[PDB]
Amino acid sequence: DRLKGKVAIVTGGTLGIGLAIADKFVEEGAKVVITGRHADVGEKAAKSIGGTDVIRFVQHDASDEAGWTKLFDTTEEAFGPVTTVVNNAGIFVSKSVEDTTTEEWRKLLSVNLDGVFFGTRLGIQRMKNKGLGASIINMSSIEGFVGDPTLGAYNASKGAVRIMSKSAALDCALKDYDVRVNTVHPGYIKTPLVDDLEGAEEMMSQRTKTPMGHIGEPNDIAWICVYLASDESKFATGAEFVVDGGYTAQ
Amino acid sequence: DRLKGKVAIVTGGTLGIGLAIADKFVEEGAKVVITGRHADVGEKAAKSIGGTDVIRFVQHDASDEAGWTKLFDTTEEAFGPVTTVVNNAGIFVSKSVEDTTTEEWRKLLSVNLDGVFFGTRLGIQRMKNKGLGASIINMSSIEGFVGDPTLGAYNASKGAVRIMSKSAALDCALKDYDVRVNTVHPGYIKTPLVDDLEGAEEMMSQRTKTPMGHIGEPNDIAWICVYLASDESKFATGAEFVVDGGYTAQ
Amino acid sequence: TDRLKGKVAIVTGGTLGIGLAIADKFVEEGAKVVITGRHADVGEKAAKSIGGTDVIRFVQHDASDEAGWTKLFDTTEEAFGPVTTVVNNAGIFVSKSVEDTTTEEWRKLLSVNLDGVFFGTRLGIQRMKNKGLGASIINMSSIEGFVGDPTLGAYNASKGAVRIMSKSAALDCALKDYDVRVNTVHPGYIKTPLVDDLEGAEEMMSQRTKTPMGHIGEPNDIAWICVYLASDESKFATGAEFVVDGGYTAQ
Amino acid sequence: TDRLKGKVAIVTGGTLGIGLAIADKFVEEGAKVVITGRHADVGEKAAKSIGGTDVIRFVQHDASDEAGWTKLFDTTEEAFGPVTTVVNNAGIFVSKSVEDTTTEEWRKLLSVNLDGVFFGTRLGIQRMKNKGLGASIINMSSIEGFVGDPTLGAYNASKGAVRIMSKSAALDCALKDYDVRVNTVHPGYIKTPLVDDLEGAEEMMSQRTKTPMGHIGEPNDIAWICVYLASDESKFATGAEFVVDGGYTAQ
Ligand SMILES: [Mg+2]
Ligand SMILES: [Mg+2]
Ligand SMILES: [Mg+2]
Ligand SMILES: [Mg+2]
Repeated sequence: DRLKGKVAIVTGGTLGIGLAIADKFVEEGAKVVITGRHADVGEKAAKSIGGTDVIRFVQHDASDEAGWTKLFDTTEEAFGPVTTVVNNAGIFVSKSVEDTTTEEWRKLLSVNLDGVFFGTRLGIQRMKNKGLGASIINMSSIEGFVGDPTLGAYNASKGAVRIMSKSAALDCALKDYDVRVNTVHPGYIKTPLVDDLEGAEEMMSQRTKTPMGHIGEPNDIAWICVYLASDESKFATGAEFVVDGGYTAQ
Repeated sequence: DRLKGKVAIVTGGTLGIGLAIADKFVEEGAKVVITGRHADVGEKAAKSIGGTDVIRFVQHDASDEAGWTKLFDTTEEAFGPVTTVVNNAGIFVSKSVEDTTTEEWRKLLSVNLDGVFFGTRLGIQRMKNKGLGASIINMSSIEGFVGDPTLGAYNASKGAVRIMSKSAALDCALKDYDVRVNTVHPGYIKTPLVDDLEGAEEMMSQRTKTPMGHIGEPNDIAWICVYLASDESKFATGAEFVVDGGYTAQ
Repeated sequence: TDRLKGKVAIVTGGTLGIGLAIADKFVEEGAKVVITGRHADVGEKAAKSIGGTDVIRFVQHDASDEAGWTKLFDTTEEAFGPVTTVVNNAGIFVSKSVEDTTTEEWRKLLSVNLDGVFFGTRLGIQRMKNKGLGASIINMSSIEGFVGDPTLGAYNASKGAVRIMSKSAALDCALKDYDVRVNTVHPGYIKTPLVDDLEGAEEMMSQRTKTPMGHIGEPNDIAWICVYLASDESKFATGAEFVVDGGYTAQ
Repeated sequence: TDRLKGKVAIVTGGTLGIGLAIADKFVEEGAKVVITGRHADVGEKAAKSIGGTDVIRFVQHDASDEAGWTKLFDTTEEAFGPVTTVVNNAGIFVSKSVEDTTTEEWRKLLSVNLDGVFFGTRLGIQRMKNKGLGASIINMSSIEGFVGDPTLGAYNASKGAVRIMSKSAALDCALKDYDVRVNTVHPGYIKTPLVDDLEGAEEMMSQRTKTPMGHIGEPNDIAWICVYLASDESKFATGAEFVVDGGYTAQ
């Protein structure tokens, strides 16, 4: 029981990485609310992990600012005060900066940046000063460290999350809020997105990309998140945790 | 004449750092168009540097997407094809993430992030494949490297610029566009903003902040920009240039 | 429930402070451990303080002793089976500016903090590759592997060397399918016996301009990220840097 | 118009490649320069190839020769006046994995690439502080000070050590108002005589998976960022890293 007593919100927790985070959190004794845009998918994902005594689904788009309040209230009414927020929801656009439409730019940033801001801001307000050993875990990427010529807007969003989380981490530390803020940086992981992009896994598995020569699995990200959520990581804040098969080491 | 033949757009070039960039560019033989929101201020700034044969003002807000096209066309009609873009325009908000209003968040990001995207995207389209030795210089900050508890949105914007510029730099390199993209990261510089924030220069000059014990001057940033604009830096792309009196070294 | 079932770890400088907590929690998680140290009385007592001889043993060794590393691996293998995990934690401190550093101080620090980490990494790769052990080499760097300190010149040099050299080793092992991962851990200020001996040290480290949390860490703070890195939980993490510093490097 | 008026620079390993171009452009910008190298015939010829004895001179010196550094400063001061600029560019290459690195190779590389940079930095601070010279110490790191290379273990270690040790020295000088700045330059792949001797080297380095621009740089590419760092133009830049690598580290 490494997350005994923890109560977590995992955005985009109905598929891939987010689903695995939710799975392993529940396994380690946390109570979890997962969010998603699709109710049928979301309800099924929750039940695949456990009963309503340990996990619940809430239909929510991370860019829905007002919905964030409903998300915290619903999670609190179900499991008690929230202790853990994982801002994992996000979308992918494959365009160069040159080729990015303004509509694409705005759409992606509204989820990947504004959504994380909404979750972090409200997270700090609701969890500070309550002695919860609170932890906000913001999902960046290797794309928050290095550029990719075909991921301009994605790059922008992940670099923004990377540094904005440090700001939040320092404010919470300096004010003795008992809230930690950290970023996780996955490399290429086998997810529904990757499976659906023809040729993606093949390009990602090249040694010039991922030195291990294969892409990761959603559990690879889940376990580092269990670490950051647990009181094991009580001295870790404002830091970057990279799980990428060596992508950024070369 | 280190910028002989260069033609530069400098956004927010009517005050502080941007004004100094424009000054030293003209000094080194470049033709310059500076932009600003205020016509009286802008016209006066241009004339303070030189005549219309070497520098001109164009009234423009960097978040005005359509205006970017007018900005390139006007600069080209005046001086010939643009070779250099310095995305320097930006605003400052002093709020923690916790305390940032959504209106403040959006306003700041629209200039500091969208504006830089607009300039970079159009810059690549207009300067690629023309053999101009083109250079796009995006103004980040030390705030693109480290957090500040009271600069949440600013942090987000500067981290976004930092990584998005790498994406643009790689795309241009891989496609042999003859366009380089780099970021400059000023520490604390004596600017109209700093002069106007009561107590700011004092806090900034603490040895725990800036190891040199004083803040910089706008020319400190101008000279690194002359370097990046010139063909001297033809092998430099996707890199970060920090001029900060030691702020990030500790 | 043991997170380190079947692992066999060598922890250098494991008789005190951070090294001791690493060994403690490693044994707690089902690993067998050999700790090293320069002083036998302290070391043997340290081993017994954690558990029985069936799970933890002491070996007297200076990390700069190249020949001794072979004995360390052989002795550990003979007691517990093939080594799966190496933690290069041993190191010394010198408080001098670059300007004020004697060459004797420079060489002595580097021989332990750099050469010793090299010896352990190199031999670790040779001895653990291709055995399917889920092998993990954990090199102790520091916040001083990221940022300078005006009064820690040689220390900075050693910690930055470890930071990047580990990436080289991580890449070679990955590219060769060696089943060895290499990562660095970067502690901030931790309450250790060294810190306890320096009067006022903890107070200075706890200033918000230094450590934003306003207090320094504890050895267990480093132990738990090392358990993560040692476990198969982290099978996709290699060549990366793990910082646990109370916010020191975030500002 | 000279950007380096009044400067007096020592450039180690300045008889070939990157070091030579640094010295060349330094003299072009009004500095007086002493270049060092291990071989006198090449070195004296290298000095004359740039300019007259009133602006550039050769001194035979191995950067790992600690005692020789004092002679280097004294000889340079006697010819041109107080030294204002030091470029620690000298270094050697070993192509071995960490696993395959002999300790002799490890020690030899580190003695030049690390110890030599230390000797120059330490003495540079002692000799140039408080003289109001606009002093600048420029330490040559590399892309290998940022990222690992599986076949460059010792090189990685040395270049990461230089990267962080320079920050320590930069901080101490800043905090003490020494009027000395310390910075690191990080070349990517550059067309140098070493590269020319390795058949196929340039071709491999020019692959887009390595250098995104699809070609490698030239020594002048490094010379011009060094001119910037040497000049009073960069009076607010210290403890920072300047990367000129054709995009190598951006991906
Ligand atoms: Mg125990
Ligand atoms: Mg700092
Ligand atoms: Mg010449
Ligand atoms: Mg890379």
